[PDB]
Amino acid sequence: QVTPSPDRVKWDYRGQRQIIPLGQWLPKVAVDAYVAPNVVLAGQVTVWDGSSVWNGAVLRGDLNKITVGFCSNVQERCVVHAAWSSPTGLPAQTLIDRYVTVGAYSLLRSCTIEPECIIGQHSILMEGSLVETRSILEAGSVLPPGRRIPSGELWGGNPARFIRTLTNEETLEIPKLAVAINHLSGDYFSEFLPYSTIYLEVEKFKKSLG
Amino acid sequence: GTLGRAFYSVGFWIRETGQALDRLGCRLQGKNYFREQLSRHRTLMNVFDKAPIVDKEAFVAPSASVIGDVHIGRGSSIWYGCVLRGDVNTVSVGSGTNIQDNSLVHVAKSNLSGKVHPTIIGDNVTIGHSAVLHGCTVEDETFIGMGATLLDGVVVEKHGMVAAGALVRQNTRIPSGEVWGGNPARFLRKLTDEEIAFISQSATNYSNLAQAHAAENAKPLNVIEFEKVLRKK
Amino acid sequence: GSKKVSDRIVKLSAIDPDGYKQDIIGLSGQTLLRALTHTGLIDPASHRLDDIEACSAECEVQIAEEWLEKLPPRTYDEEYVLKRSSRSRILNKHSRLGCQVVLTQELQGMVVAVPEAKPWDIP
Amino acid sequence: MGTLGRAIYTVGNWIRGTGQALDRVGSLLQGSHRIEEHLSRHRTLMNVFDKSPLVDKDVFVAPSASVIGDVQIGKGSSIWYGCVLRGDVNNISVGSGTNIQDNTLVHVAKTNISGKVLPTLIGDNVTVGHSAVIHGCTVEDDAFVGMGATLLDGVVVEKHAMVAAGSLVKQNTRIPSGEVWGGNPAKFMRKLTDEEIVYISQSAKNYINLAQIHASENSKSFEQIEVERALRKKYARKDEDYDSMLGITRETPPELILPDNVLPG
Amino acid sequence: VRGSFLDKSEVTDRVLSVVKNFQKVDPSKVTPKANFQNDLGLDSLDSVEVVMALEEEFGFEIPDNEADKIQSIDLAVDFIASHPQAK
Amino acid sequence: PDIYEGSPTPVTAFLSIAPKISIFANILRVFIYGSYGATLQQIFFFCSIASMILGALAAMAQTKVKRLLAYSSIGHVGYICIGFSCGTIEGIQSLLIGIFIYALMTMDAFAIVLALRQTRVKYIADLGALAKTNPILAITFSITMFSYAGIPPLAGFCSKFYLFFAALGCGAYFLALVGVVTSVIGCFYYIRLVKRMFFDTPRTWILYEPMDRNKSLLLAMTSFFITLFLLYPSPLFSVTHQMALSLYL
Amino acid sequence: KVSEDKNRNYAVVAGVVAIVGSIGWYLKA
Ligand SMILES: C/C=C/C(=O)SCCNC(=O)CCNC(=O)[C@H](O)C(C)(C)COP(=O)(O)OP(=O)(O)OC[C@H]1O[C@@H](n2cnc3c(N)ncnc32)[C@H](O)[C@@H]1OP(=O)(O)O
Ligand SMILES: CCCCCCCCCCCC(=O)SCCNC(=O)CCNC(=O)[C@H](O)C(C)(C)COP(=O)(O)O
Ligand SMILES: [Fe+3]
Ligand SMILES: [Zn+2]
Repeated sequence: QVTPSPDRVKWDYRGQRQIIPLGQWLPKVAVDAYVAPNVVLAGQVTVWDGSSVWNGAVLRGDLNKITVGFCSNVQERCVVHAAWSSPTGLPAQTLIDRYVTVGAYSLLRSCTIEPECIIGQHSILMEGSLVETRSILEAGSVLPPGRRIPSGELWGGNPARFIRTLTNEETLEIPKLAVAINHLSGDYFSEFLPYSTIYLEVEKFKKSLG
Repeated sequence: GTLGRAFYSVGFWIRETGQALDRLGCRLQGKNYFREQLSRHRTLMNVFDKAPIVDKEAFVAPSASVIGDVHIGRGSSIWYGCVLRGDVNTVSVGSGTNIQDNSLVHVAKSNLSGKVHPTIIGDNVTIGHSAVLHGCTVEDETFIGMGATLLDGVVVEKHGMVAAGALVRQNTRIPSGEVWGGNPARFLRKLTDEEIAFISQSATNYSNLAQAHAAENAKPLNVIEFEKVLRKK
Repeated sequence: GSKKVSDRIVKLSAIDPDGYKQDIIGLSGQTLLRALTHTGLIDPASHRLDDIEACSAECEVQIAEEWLEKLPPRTYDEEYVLKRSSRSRILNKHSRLGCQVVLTQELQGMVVAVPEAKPWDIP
Repeated sequence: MGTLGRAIYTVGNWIRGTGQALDRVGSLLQGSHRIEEHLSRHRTLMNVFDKSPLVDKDVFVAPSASVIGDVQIGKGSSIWYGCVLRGDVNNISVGSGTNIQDNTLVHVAKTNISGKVLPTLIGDNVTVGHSAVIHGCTVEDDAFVGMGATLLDGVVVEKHAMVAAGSLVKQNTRIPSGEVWGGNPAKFMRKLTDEEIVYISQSAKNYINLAQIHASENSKSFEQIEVERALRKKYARKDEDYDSMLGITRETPPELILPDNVLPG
Repeated sequence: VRGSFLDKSEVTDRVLSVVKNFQKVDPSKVTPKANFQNDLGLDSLDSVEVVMALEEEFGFEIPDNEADKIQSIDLAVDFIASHPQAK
Repeated sequence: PDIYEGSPTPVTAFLSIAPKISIFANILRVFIYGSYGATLQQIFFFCSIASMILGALAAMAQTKVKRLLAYSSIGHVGYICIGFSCGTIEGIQSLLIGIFIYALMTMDAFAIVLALRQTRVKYIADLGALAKTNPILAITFSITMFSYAGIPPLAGFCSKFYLFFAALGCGAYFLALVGVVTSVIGCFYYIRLVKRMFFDTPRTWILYEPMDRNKSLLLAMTSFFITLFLLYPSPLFSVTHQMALSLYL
Repeated sequence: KVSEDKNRNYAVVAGVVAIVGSIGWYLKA
């Protein structure tokens, strides 16, 4: 049987809280990092200096730690989760290292991305998978659990397969992509003053009700 | 331009100062309501002078994100959870076009890989749930399958169909009346006339559905829910 | 996927200061210290870099001679660090700096002894 | 209180007026270009076509989720951040103890192209992964839909069956019991080991436990949020040496302690 | 110089003697890869008494988990040669 | 060095500055004012030389920030005591100027150290890639290290300038040679930190928490002093000349 | 209508007294 609650909140004037602490697990956001207003960060989540999380992304650290590294970006509508343990037996926190570009609409669960990698749009990285440094994945790639992308290589497909070895110039261009995305995020960071003015709307809504 | 940007910056200094003063005044009266964490999500967000231009007969779900220079035409619809980001370039959506739930329509974030292509969506177009459009042109009366990804440079010619879950590689052209699908996208078959009829009729049915959802969202916010949230213990 | 992290996994056994044997896991190409910090056998906060210039033998481990031939010989800097960090200022022949030991496939099953932690957090 | 109280209140009124006037002047200097942030108009539960969602008492619905129309969600289920359950042209039914994970879309169809159009049925103890898309299909009990997977209309995922993460399950495809399918298009991969069946059950139960802590946090009021923020700051670090000098033992307040069923051990 | 482990060559003979000296063990079936149960005609009770004798010999305790893994000579040897408390 | 390392870092910062001011006041009023003469100044001459040499070598051997700062302070007291050794008005004035500039520089350096102690800085190698993670902090710290090394026109040059002025004034060329060699050694182990923060590309980076307002304000002021003192040094020169004269009248 | 926290009100008075007193201190020196 489905017995409902008459006190269930159907419209919340506050909206969804961006920062969801869980016990003592408080998401930690650097002062020079950009997080979009409708991003949800929950639990053991650290967002480091110069990084950016864009609209619609969810980072839920309720089962393990989630880290976004220096000048790394987690783009639109990505979901980053983590598990208690990995099938590989290694620690199962999700580590996104520095100068990493995670293409929009990507799903990450207990994966390690070493510094200076590009993850293609609409990609899936499963539990215990490892992307080694200076590697690139094409859009739509699917990395099964415990799989590995060796360094200096371009992979792609469902499931992901080797395509070609990267040239030096291509690998020099990866941190430039991360830096350019951080430069873009600076423009969005500049649009928000430390406080909002919603509380005034709430105040007049309260007054117009007595 | 530069002068407008300087006035926008100096304006933010005056605003920062005024809001700080208001917080001081509330602190002297013993009020802490400004510390409340309320959502700063804006359905329509500007990046300096690049603002969205939305037609009055276009439904936009409140939880959708429309950022920068975005044009939505009459009778079009942006459903729940969608994101449209035209900042480095423009994003234009034709009339009678439905962008379904959790779709992402955006342009390249940086010009590192060359000039940033705009995203053009034609008329009476259907974009399926959770589809990714990235700097591509999608002509009139076309069908983008749900979960599909279109990369920059792609052109979907009129009456083209992209199958659900397809991955249309960069600079691929989808000819008229063809169904392409898979990763990478490849020609599957030709489009039948019944499916063309379904394309047009589905765009019409979603315009009527958008109207119904717009009336239920424009209904005034219920006070009882507000008082229940306020008086919780 | 033709390339698994199991290709780089190295199986290993570490004996903690209370004499209990544990089976630990590490990746080839990474230092023994990284594998040791995965389980908290050595506090990662005490040795965050894998550089000999950021080491006061907080990574020191003892290894039997059978596994000591499968390793490059200890460098002058390594022995200097070990000897000076000894309380008796004596170089132990079975001591190796865990930050300078790179795991390889030929070290499968290597057994390592982890001594008591030295103090490392300078006020 | 008193005369000094009233004088300070009045002066605070003047300062507030000045602050808001300065804010208006600053908005004018910006050219009025910035769109003002407003009160939230997103409705977690909404009616459409005189259809109201029927949601059990013990269901976590993330405030950012969208439950619209003719949706039934049973006991112990959970709808996570960014999920959209749009039951506007047909019915959506969710069983008991079923998790619909972040950013997932569940939709129905009024009339499919060919064949009998059916509502969306999701059975008991079902796990649906992040950013899955369920459209006019049936998922039976104790099934597993992987994250990023896509079920088209007429698909039937049977009991103790799995759809691999990222799959595209074509229309009218039937995933039989005991198998895992995957790829684009989705096809048979291998049989499901019993350990994986246990994994599926454990996933459902773990998400039941996770939903509790998330639901408890998301429903706190402003005052309780402030109380817990102060407490969290208070207990973030420690000086147990000075405490032992004072002869006291600071204890973590219970509102900052998570239940053991969600802890990694 | 210092050391933490007893040389393996020093360990094998020490385990070889204590099994030979142990009763019900004729010093002819005591090959260094011998199983106390199968090759030495020792019941489970005799096998428990052998790990005990090695514990005393090397002066260190052996946990139940590892007490059982010592079912053969070569196995007893390896464990002590890599155990640092053995002295 | 052992007490400076082992003590809590704010204690190390306090012990680095104030006791030296007070003990040098005592030394002036006791010795410069009493009258045994040559031996007393030879004591300080030989100890100054030993301090410069030993401080330079030992600092060159250090891998931890706090020990490096301790040995640098030992070397600098050697440089300051060269002024007491000469036993003239300009000697006392230069001692006072050296004390003031060393105190401000040390306050700068320990403000930075206390700022980095929130992420537990211990080794010089921990400062790798700080010019990427916090470029303005790496510049402020590089300015302090070049000032410690005495590179003009930073405030640290002032004290170095005197060392050679007295060495060629009191007629002491072995002191001059020691000063040249130990200055070069000091420059090396100071610019090693600038190399670590700017030129190195480590595999693992340490991200540091931003400092609080107190330390940022103090750092900004001391850094402006360090870069710009040689533009308007008149008040310190006048006041130290006043103090040197007021020792006797 | 009224600010209740008395200690806050006394602190406000002290801050105002300090500001007016500093201004007077400059004005009379
Ligand atoms: C309590 C908490 C509960 C949760 O929140 S978990 C829900 C979110 N997690 C997930 O959705 C991920 C669950 N696990 C899986 O989906 C997984 O993949 C899976 C369940 C198919 C199985 O993945 P496996 O690690 O077991 O891979 P296999 O070796 O068994 O399969 C062989 C084959 O399948 C292919 N491979 C396997 N997995 C997949 C897929 N999916 N797709 C495509 N291709 C694959 C691959 O090609 C492999 O080699 P090739 O034949 O050479 O191609
Ligand atoms: C310091 C002195 C104080 C302490 C001493 C106190 C007195 C000690 C005596 C008390 C203990 C008992 O008798 S308790 C009784 C012990 N005997 C039994 O368990 C009966 C069943 N027999 C068997 O299981 C086997 O014959 C057996 C040989 C045991 C092993 O099996 P194997 O055949 O497969 O080796
Ligand atoms: Fe080390
Ligand atoms: Zn639909």
